[PDB]
Amino acid sequence: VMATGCFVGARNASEPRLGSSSIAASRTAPAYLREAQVLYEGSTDGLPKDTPADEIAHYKAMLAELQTRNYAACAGCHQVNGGGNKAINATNFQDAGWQANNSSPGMVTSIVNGKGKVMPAYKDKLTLQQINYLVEYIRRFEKKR
Amino acid sequence: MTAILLACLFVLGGYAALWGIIKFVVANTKDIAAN
Amino acid sequence: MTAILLACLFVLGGYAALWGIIKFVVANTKDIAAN
Amino acid sequence: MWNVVGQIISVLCFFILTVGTLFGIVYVSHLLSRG
Amino acid sequence: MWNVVGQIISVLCFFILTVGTLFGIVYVSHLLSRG
Amino acid sequence: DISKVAWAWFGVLLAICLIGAFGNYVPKLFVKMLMFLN
Amino acid sequence: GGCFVGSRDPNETRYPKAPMPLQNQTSTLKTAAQNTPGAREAAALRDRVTPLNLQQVNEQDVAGNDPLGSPARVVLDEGEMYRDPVEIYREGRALFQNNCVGCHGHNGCGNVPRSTNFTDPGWQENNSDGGIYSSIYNGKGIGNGGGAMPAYYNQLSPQQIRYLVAYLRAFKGRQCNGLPTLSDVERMVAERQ
Amino acid sequence: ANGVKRWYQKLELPMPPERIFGAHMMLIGGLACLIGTYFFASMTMWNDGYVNLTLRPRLISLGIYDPYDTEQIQRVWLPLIGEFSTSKLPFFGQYPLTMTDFRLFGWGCFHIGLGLWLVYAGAAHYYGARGGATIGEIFWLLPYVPGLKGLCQIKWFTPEGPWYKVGLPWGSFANTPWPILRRTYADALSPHTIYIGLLFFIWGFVLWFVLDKPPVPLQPAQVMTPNGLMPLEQAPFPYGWFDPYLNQVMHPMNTINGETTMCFVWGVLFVALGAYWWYRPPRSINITHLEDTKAVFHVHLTAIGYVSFALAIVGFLALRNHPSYLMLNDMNVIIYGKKIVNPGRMIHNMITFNHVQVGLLYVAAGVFHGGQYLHGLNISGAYKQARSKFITWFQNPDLQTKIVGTTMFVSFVTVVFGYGMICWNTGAELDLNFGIYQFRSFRAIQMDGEAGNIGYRVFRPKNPWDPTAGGDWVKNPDGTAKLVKARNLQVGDRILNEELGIGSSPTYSFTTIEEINYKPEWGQPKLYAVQWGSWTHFLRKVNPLFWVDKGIWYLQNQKTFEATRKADEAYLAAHLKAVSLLNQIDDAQTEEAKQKAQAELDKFRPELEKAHANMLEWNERLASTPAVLYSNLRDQHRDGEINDAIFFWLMIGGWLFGFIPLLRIAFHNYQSPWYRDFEWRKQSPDFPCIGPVKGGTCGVSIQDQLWFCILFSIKPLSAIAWYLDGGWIATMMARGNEAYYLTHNISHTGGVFLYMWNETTWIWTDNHLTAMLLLGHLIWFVSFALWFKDRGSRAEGGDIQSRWVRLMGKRLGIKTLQEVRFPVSNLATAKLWGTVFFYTGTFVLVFLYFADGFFQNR
Ligand code: 2GO
Ligand code: BCL
Ligand code: CLA
Ligand SMILES: CNCCOP(=O)(O)O[C@H](COC(=O)CCCCCCCCCCCC(C)C)OC(=O)CCCCCCCCCCCC(C)C
Ligand SMILES: CNCCOP(=O)(O)O[C@H](COC(=O)CCCCCCCCCCCC(C)C)OC(=O)CCCCCCCCCCCC(C)C
Ligand SMILES: CC(C)CCCCCCCCCCCC(=O)OC[C@@H](OC(=O)CCCCCCCCCCCC(C)C)OP(=O)(O)OCCN
Ligand code: HEC
Ligand code: HEC
Ligand code: SF4
Ligand SMILES: [Ca+2]
Repeated sequence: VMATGCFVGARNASEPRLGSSSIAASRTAPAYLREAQVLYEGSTDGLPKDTPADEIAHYKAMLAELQTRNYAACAGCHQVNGGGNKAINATNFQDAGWQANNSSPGMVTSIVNGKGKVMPAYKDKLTLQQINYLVEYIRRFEKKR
Repeated sequence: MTAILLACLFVLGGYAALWGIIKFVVANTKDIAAN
Repeated sequence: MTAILLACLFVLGGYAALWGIIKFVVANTKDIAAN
Repeated sequence: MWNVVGQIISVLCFFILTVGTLFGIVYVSHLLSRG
Repeated sequence: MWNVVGQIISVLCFFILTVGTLFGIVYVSHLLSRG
Repeated sequence: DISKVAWAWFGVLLAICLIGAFGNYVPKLFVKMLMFLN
Repeated sequence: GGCFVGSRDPNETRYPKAPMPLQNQTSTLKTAAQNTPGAREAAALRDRVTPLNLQQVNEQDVAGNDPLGSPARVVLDEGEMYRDPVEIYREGRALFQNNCVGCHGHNGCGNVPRSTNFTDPGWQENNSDGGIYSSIYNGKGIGNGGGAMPAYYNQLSPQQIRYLVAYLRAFKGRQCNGLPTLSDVERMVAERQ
Repeated sequence: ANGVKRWYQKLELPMPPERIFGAHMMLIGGLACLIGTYFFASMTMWNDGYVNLTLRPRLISLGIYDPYDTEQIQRVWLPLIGEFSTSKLPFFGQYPLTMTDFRLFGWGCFHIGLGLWLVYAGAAHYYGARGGATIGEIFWLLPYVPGLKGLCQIKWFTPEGPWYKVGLPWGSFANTPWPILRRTYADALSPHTIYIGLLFFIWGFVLWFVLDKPPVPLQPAQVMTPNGLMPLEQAPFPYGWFDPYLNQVMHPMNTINGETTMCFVWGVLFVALGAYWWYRPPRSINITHLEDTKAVFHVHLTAIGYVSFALAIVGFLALRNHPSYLMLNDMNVIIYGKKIVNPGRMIHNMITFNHVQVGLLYVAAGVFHGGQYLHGLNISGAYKQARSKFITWFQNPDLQTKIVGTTMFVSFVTVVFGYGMICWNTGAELDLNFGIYQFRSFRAIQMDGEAGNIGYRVFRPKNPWDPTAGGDWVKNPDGTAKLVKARNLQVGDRILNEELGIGSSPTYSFTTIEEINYKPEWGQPKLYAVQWGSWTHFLRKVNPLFWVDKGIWYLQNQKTFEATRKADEAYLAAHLKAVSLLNQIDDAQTEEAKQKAQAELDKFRPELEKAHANMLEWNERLASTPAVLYSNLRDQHRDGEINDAIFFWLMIGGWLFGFIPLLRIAFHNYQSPWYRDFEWRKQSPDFPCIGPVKGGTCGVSIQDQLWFCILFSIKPLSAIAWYLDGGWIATMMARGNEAYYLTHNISHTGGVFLYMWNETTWIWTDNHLTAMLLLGHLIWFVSFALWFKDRGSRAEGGDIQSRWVRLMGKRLGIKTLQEVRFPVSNLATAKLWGTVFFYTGTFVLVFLYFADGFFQNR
């Protein structure tokens, strides 16, 4: 005997919405990416018309709070679909060469710290668990070649 | 299944091959004491 | 010159220090054999 | 001033616990093997 | 396939040089202690 | 003490050593026998 | 091992460069050859081949200690940065060969797992010069001293990171045989840096 | 034989059966209580860690752990349950819980309940054999808990007690007068294999009717999914048979339903074999010494070792690409705060190497234990009159030296081959000059594309076959260096290393083109010019597993293979003809000729684009065909590599290197031929030596041969670890994306030594793993204190230390210190703890190479 289980602690997650485990949500890809898309887009508008009433209004409250801390949404630098803006030098997430030459762990700190001149730091805006969700959503923008 | 069978067969084949060598030596050096 | 003398003296004082320690132990345990 | 004192107390405790534990390993080694 | 016939010549010389040298230090270490 | 037979190995190791150095340093220096040049 | 090293390449002169300044480049105190037979050919030859900013730099001059060395405040003037290919090549290949080859390969195509690969066009197109400075200065990934891509803010100067930034853009679309040459740097600089 | 030796030898064989039986039953109950707690440790409020992660793929496959379930539960069974005294579940009440937490708590409780009761019933047999026991002897640490002494005299497990404290009323299995009970160990082999068959039947009924996985072919037509009710073949993996990450319907025996049908299959087989042995138990004279439990202990234990090795192999293959593990890669896995690359494969790797490591230990220890039986026989006289041929087949000492010496010869040859090839190719990759020979690296220059229009200065020999030819630089008529375009490179051409940017080979000057228009059999769809220096690419084919794999795959895929070959062919012809047209443009010499040429290329161009896109898409279709033995990360074929071929040879050589000490245990436990020339006779299984005579004799006992097995086996085991986790083992310094690996689509993490530094940069980014790294290193080098020939020095210095401390006690009046005597291990115990410290150091450190992530990118 030893690991009587293993005392690793409780998992950090995002905000709780009543009646729907947030800890669980943070490991279930379809839940975490729904919250990543909300953060990414700055609205609840592109969310599946199947979204529940409680969900759609919890997201809005999340956004409204973030709007008071001058949070700037990811889309529209990077667009709703990726592959940003050459003008602004905003990264194109659809590109496979950009995707292969980034690890997901590495990507994290570039969102936390910001990246050179224009891409802003998000360490005081978002939690490290909300950055993890966004790294996962950006992964799904990849196209071939 | 095919991969599992190939890998197991190769491990048992290494044992069988060693048995055959070690018995080609025994059979043809039976007139000589090792020492 | 200053750093050279300091280093050298610090090594020489490392040996001199030890001897003094050892001398204190020998004198103050005279008449206890260590068996 | 006060951080320093607090830190000296943790370091003392660590030395008391690690040297203390090491000697207990020796004592325990001693009781098993013999006396 | 002259690279594979050339490469192989090299690899074969590597094996004679090395294994010949290993069993050369084992034969010269026997003359220094027994012969 | 050295056997005849152990002197005739020490001869094969040297023939492989100057067949290697003869083809390594000759084209570098003489600019001939271009086959072995690097 | 010893003595039978080769002949030295005539193109690498030993003719001496001026000494590294004692004064800090960030000082507020007071700021930042002859005709002898072959001395002019040797000076002109040292001016292309022997690097001037290869040595670790004074401790007050490192980018984390420089008032204008943070990613937010550094000046990336494209005219000064892509001015001289001799210079980008002279400096960035010495710095790169020393510091960056270990993890990114002798070809600069990636050695350590997940490491960058500077020849990749998709990676080139999606990075700014200022972006490249940030990741050298900060490192990439979570960990003490940067992550798997280590941080350089103690270690390198802002001027040393800028030679690195310009050199790294010579990797674009090259094959996986060693490092960018003098004419890779030059074709990179002609096609607008 | 007076010190610590009598503590880890207090429970030796033979033993009575009630004592073996009850002790195993108690271990079973204890292991079920521990698994209980692991179920609690798997609930969804906890961080990821290495315990709950090794269980999760399997818990998903069983449907206990639902990957897509977020709904929080607030009442379930008994009325009103927000949270209670420790709350609504003990202490799990402050947390939000889903249905999968309740399933996990249910299964955890069952395990704990059935475990505790198995522990009790096991103690009823164990203590019951002895007539019974007292609460104070059972527990033993209750004498020194004053108060509780009146309830520490009560006797439990007694023969005639009231029902709730009985033990074994007839005292032992042999006295109890039930006729169904079998009287020997052969006889008992039959009811044991019937009992095991029944445990299979139990697991299949639980799978079918409690977990709701019916056996094939009785699978349901539809299943419930997070999107409603779906046909089985389209419902995704945890729910149905559609694999999402490979995007195909799964074979029916690749599903947990396949597993419940095998439950019933295996169960029927085991029950029938037990019924057969009930009428025909084993009987031959060859086997009746195995009724002594000391002898069967050797058989059983090294058998279980082989079973463990076989679990590793079977498990590795069967599950390397299974959707249980790939599903972990989408679960946002975070360990000690971090984000892991490919946690699926990491966890899979850890389970297989954990079985591999158990296999080695139990084989070795089983053989060791068998050596103890045989030494016993020799030392009491009865070895010479053993009757079973399994002993007597190996008694002749001359056969024993023939067996051993030829397995040393076979080890020698195959290790020399393996290691010698690794050395040759690290010489090649590093371009080392030995004076007697220059090693040369692989280098490749693309010859088609737009890269085939890049120019190079070329030194061209005239006639390599006349020694004394010489060469010249390719030039213009005007005298200046002609730039040869990569498309026109020919075999023999030398290009300056510094025109290619290469600074790593300062000892030679030129790259030689040795092969033009090369397309990798397996690799990138391009055409290349190559320097093969000393790099021996042919060595991949010196692997019997290369050939079985490629032949079977060719046979299954024959006609896409064939069309891909015809596409390559048509393309190479189009490239060649387009290169001649481009050349006529380059050398056209007068604008009339130059227009004619440019118009011909302009007319051939569409057709050259068609042939390229055709080749590209046949080569992509070929590279997505299903794997046989060598696999992708997406279960697609890959050719065998130099890496796979080296691993074949190293498995043979290194397992024989590691197992020759075990043959020495089996034959030479009493006398080796070196002992027998001297008349020596080993007097016990664990003595340290008898030397300084004859130059010295340390390490001849059976205990020591066991330790040398364990060390020697570290070498093939680390071959297995590097290979599982993606290192390149065929050289010492392979870089990740060197030209060879890139042109032949190989993914690796490092190359022997380079792997070590490459993985540790990933290890450094985790502070828990760097603490483990530090502790691991310290445990190991301390083994050297214990293993060097130095115990006398340590005894004589310890003695000076004791005298000194006693002098300080006497001087300072400190009574606890005037009789200190420091304990210094003798040679036998030093070798034991030295092997313990060496082993555990190394293998905590190996855990880290797995724990860091799986960085192979496929
Ligand atoms: C940047 C890398 C980093 C540093 C900090 C570091 C340094 C050092 C030092 C030092 C002073 O510099 C030391 C002294 C040291 C010591 C060790 N380290 Zn160590 N070490 C590092 C990292 C690690 C890590 C993560 C690990 C070790 C592992 C180990 C272990 C290794 C113990 C040992 O004896 O292991 C034998 C096995 C080896 C060397 C691996 C061989 C692998 C290879 C692929 C097998 C096949 C190929 C050969 C040619 C095979 C022969 C053929 C046949 C017989 C099979 C010990 C504690 C250890 C290990 O290798 O265990 C097998 C281990 O897992 N180390 N190590
Ligand atoms: C399957 C048969 C059993 C086994 C059943 C028995 C029985 C019954 C007896 C012994 C006995 C002995 N066995 Mg035994 N023993 C096994 C394996 C071993 C191995 C070994 C390296 O694996 C060794 C060294 C020994 C050695 C010994 C001696 C201690 C002892 C008498 C001398 C001798 O026989 O030389 C043995 C030398 C060898 C060279 C044999 C090694 C090859 C073995 C047989 C099989 C390995 C292959 C395995 C199936 C591969 C697994 C497949 C993969 C996992 C996929 N056994 C295996 C597990 N053994 C006798 C005894 O008295 O001890 C108490 C005895 O009666
Ligand atoms: C961690 C490594 C380590 C340490 C601390 C020691 C300690 C010692 N060795 Mg051993 N030894 C080692 C490794 C070590 N050795 C190795 C690798 C070898 C192989 C060559 C040997 C071989 C060996 C021989 C042959 C001999 C010794 C002797 C000695 C003793 C010298 C007498 C003395 O100088 O007092 C001074 C004491 C110190 C200088 C060390 C203080 C305690 C240290 C620093 C830290 C304790 C660390 C430990 C890892 C902590 C774990 C504690 C636990 C709570 C975590 C001393 C007790 C001699 C002796 O007299 O025998 C008794 C002796 O003869 N050593
Ligand atoms: C990350 N990429 C690595 C894995 O890529 P991928 O899955 O494509 O390819 C392989 C290849 O197949 C084998 O590699 C089968 C063994 C062949 C036996 C070759 C012949 C074996 C004969 C040896 C006999 C020794 C005796 C005589 C002592 O992946 C594997 O199967 C390796 C994982 C299995 C782990 C090793 C299992 C233990 C090794 C054998 C134990 C032997 C013991 C019973 C002693
Ligand atoms: C008659 N004399 C010779 C014959 O008899 P003989 O040699 O068997 O007697 C030994 C020898 O002496 C030692 O062997 C030295 C130990 C002290 C070094 C002391 C150095 C130890 C530190 C090593 C740590 C380094 C690691 C962490 C890398 O017999 C033993 O010690 C047997 C080993 C049993 C030890 C059990 C340890 C368990 C204790 C843990 C709990 C204790 C405390 C936590 C309360
Ligand atoms: C490689 C190796 C083998 C070779 C060793 C090199 C030897 C060099 C000798 C070192 C010479 C130092 C003198 C220079 C110096 O000290 O500078 C000025 C120094 O003036 C002096 O005192 C002059 C008196 C010097 C009379 C001493 C003779 C030394 C004897 C050597 C014995 C060696 C043994 C036997 C091991 O200034 P300050 O300290 O005042 O100010 C601080 C400087 N910031
Ligand atoms: C105002 C523009 C802007 C906004 C808002 C913005 N970004 Fe960026 N981002 C940029 C620009 C510009 C870059 C290019 C960075 C550089 O210089 O290399 C970039 C870069 C990146 C990269 C690539 C980083 C890397 O290491 O390679 C990621 C990932 C990224 N951004 C994510 C986000 C996310 C997630 C958000 C919102 C949470 C976000 N961005 C918000 C403009 C923006
Ligand atoms: C310890 C290994 C290591 C060393 C030393 C190292 N790197 Fe890296 N580098 C990496 C890894 C790993 C990545 C990938 C980071 C990620 O995505 O996870 C990387 C990425 C980068 C990137 C891309 C960053 C981005 O955001 O996209 C740049 C630029 C970089 N390295 C430059 C350099 C330069 C310049 C040096 C020397 C100064 C250097 N590297 C040294 C390992 C290293
Ligand atoms: S050094 Fe130790 S093992 Fe060797 S002969 Fe002496 S006592 Fe025996
Ligand atoms: Ca790894």
